[PDB]
Amino acid sequence: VLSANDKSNVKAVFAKIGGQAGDLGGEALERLFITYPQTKTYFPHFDLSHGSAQIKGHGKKVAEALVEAANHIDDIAGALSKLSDLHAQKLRVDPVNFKLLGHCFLVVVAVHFPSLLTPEVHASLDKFVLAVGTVLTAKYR
Amino acid sequence: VLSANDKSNVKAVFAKIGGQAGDLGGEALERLFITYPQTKTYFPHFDLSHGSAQIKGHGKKVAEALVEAANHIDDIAGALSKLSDLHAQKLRVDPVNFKLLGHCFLVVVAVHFPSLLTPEVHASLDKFVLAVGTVLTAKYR
Amino acid sequence: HWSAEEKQLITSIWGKVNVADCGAEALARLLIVYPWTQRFFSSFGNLSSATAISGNPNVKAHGKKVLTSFGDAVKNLDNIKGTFAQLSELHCDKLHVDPENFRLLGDILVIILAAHFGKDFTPECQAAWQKLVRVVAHALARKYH
Amino acid sequence: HWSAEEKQLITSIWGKVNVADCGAEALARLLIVYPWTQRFFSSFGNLSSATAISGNPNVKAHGKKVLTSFGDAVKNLDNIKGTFAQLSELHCDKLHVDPENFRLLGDILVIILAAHFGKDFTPECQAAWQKLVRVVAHALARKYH
Ligand code: HEM
Ligand code: HEM
Ligand code: HEM
Ligand code: HEM
Repeated sequence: VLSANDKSNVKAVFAKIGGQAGDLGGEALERLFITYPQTKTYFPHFDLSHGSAQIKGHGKKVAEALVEAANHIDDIAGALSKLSDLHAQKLRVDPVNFKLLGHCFLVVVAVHFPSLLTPEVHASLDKFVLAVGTVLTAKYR
Repeated sequence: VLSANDKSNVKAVFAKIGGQAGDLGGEALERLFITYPQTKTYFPHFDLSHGSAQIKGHGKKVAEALVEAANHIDDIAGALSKLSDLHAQKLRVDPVNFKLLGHCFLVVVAVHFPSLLTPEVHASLDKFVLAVGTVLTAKYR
Repeated sequence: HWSAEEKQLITSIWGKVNVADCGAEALARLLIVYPWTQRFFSSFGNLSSATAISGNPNVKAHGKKVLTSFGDAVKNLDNIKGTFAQLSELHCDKLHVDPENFRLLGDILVIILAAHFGKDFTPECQAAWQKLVRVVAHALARKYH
Repeated sequence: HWSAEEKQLITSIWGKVNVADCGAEALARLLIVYPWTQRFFSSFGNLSSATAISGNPNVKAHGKKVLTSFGDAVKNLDNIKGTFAQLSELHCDKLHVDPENFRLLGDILVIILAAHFGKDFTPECQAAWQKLVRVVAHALARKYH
C-alpha cells in the first residue's frame, strides 16, 4: 500500500535528488557496513576503503534500482522482478538486512536534505523503502 | 505473494478444517491470551474464563475472516478490506501482534491435525497467515 | 564495549543537542511514521494529523523527557543497564510496549541527529549513536527477560 | 523467574521428547519455512527441495545437536544465561546470525511439540515452552547487546 500523497512525496524526493542518486547510494552502503558490520559478510571480497571503486560502483547500481522503483511506483514488483530472484533465491539475504539498508538511505537523505525530509515525507519514504525490501524478499520458496 | 502450490496447500488445510473453523479460532485466541498476556490489553473487558461465550464468539468471527481469505486467496486485500480499517485506523493494533496470532493458529492446526501440517504445508500456511497480517496492517493513514 | 573514540563521538554531538527541540521532533516523527504508537499516547490530545501531532503541547513536553533520559545514558555509559531499571518496569509491567518499538524510536533519533548535524554526522558518528540507541533499547526491555 | 508449575510442564514434556527426531524435524522446518536460513548451512549439501532437506544426514545430525542443548536449558532453568555463554559467542561473533532467527527456531520448536503431543500440549503448556524458547534466544543473543 502507498497512498496518492505518499507517491507524490517519493516523486518529490527523487526529483530533488536527481543526478546525485549514485553518490547517495555509495554513502548508504558505506554507512551500512560501518554501523552494521555483520552486513560485510555478504560482500566478503569488497575493497571497503572509503570511496572505493567497488562501493561507488555498487552504490550506483543500488540507487538506480531505487530510481526505477520510484519511476514505476505503481508497479514496483514488476520493475525489480529479476532482482528479487538474485536476493531471495540466489543470495539468500536475511530479510532484516533490507530494513537496515533502507534506514541508512533515510539517514543519507537526512544528512544532505534536512528541509526535504519533513515528518510526512519521512513516513512516505519509509513506506517506499520497506515496499522495495518486501519485493526483493517476495519469493524464497 | 503466494505460488499455485501454496494456494493448493491452504485450500487443502481449510477443506480439512471445514466446519471446525470456529472452535479452532476460539482455541487460537485462548492460546494467544495465555501465552502472550500483553495481548489482553486489547480486550480489557473480555470474560477470559475458559470457553467463555465472548472468546467462542470472537474466535468464530476471526476464523470466518480466515476462511473468507482462503476462498479469495487470489485477492486477500479486497476480501478483508473493511477489517484493515478497523485494525489499523481505529484500534491501532501493534503489527507484532498479528505474528503472534498467526503463530497460535498454526499451533492449533498442529495440535488437531499433525498429519496435515507437513513441513511443506507449514510453509504455505505461514505465508498465508503473514499475508493476512500484512493486509490488516496495510492502511496506517 | 565502549572505546574512547565512541565516547568522544557521542559526547561531542550531545553537547550541541537541544533536548527540548530534538525530543519534540523525535516523538512527533515516531507517532507520524509508525501510527500504531499513537495508541500509547491517546490521552495527549489531537493526533489526527501530522501538524496536530507536531504542535501538540504534550507531545513536545514528553519528547523533552524522553531525550533527557538519553542524556542520563550519555553521562553513565558504562552502567546503562542500571540507570534504566525503573523505566524498564514502567514500559514492560505497566505500559506493555513491545521492544521493537524501542528500536524504531532509536532509528528515528538517529534520523533526527542526521538532519540536525548534516556532514558532521559521519558514518563513524552514526555507528556510535546506533550502538547507543540499541544498548538503551535492550536496557528498557531488560524486565521482559 | 520460574514457578514450579512451569517447571513441571517443561520437565514432563521433555521427558517424552526424542531429541533425534524432534531435532531433525525442527531444523528441517526452519530451512523449509524460512529459506534464507539455508545460507548458514550451505555446506550441508542438497537443500534444493523439502524432500532433500528432510532426508539430509547433516540436517538430522545437527538438529539432534540443537535440541540436546535445549535439554541443557531444561536442567539449568535458573542459570540459562551462563549455560549458553559460549554458544552465544559462536553465533554472534563467529556466525553473525541475527537474533530474530533465534525467535523463529523457538516458534518452530513450539509447533513441533504441538504436533507431537496434541491435546497434552495445553495452552498453559504452550505458555511455559514459549517462555523457555524466548529465554534461550535471549541468552544466545547475549554477546550482541
Ligand atoms: C534497498 C534495497 C536493495 C536494492 C535496491 C539492491 C539492489 C541491488 C543491485 C542493483 C544489485 C546488482 C545486480 C547486478 O549486478 O546486476 C545488487 C546485488 C547484490 N546485493 Fe543488493 N540491493 C538491496 C539490498 C541488499 C541487501 C540488504 C543486501 C545484504 C546486505 C544485498 C546484497 C547484495 C549482494 C551480495 C549483491 C551481489 C554483489 C556482488 O556481485 O558481489 N542487497 N543489489
Ligand atoms: C489473523 C488476524 C486477525 C483477524 C482475521 C481478525 C479479525 C477480526 C474480526 C472478524 C473482528 C470482529 C469485527 C466485527 O465486530 O465484526 C475483529 C475485531 C477485533 N480485533 Fe481482530 N483480527 C485479527 C488480529 C487481531 C490482533 C492480532 C489483535 C490484537 C491482539 C486484534 C484485536 C481485535 C480487537 C480488540 C477487536 C474488537 C473486539 C471488540 O471490540 O469486541 N485482532 N478482528
Ligand atoms: C527510546 C526509548 C525510550 C525512552 C528512553 C523513554 C523514556 C520515557 C520517560 C522518561 C518517560 C516518563 C516517565 C515518568 O515521567 O515517570 C516515559 C513514559 C512513557 N513511555 Fe517512554 N521512552 C522510550 C520509548 C517508548 C516507546 C517506543 C513507547 C511506545 C510508543 C513508550 C511509551 C511510553 C508511554 C505511553 C509513557 C507515559 C507514562 C506516563 O503515564 O507517565 N516509550 N518514557
Ligand atoms: C534455538 C537457538 C539455537 C540453539 C540452541 C543452537 C545450538 C547450536 C549448537 C549446539 C551448535 C553446535 C556448536 C558446536 O558443535 O560447536 C550450533 C551450531 C551452529 N548454529 Fe545454532 N543454535 C540455535 C540457533 C541457530 C539459528 C537460528 C541458526 C541459523 C539461522 C544457527 C546457525 C548455526 C550454524 C551455521 C552452526 C554451525 C554448523 C556447522 O557445524 O557447520 N543457529 N548451534
